[PDB]
Amino acid sequence: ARQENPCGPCSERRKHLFVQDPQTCKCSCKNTDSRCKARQLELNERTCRCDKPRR
Repeated sequence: ARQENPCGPCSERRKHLFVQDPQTCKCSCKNTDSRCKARQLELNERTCRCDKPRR
């Protein structure tokens, strides 16, 4: 009535961290690389979390 556009699940368990659009039904992590880099970290697109590459 207002839209009607079913979207397929993105993640599995830790899906709350993602954001889904009603037009493309795609997902994008909430946290950004900038935030992770703020403490020498790198946002991973698998779980949307910060990780330490080396330094």
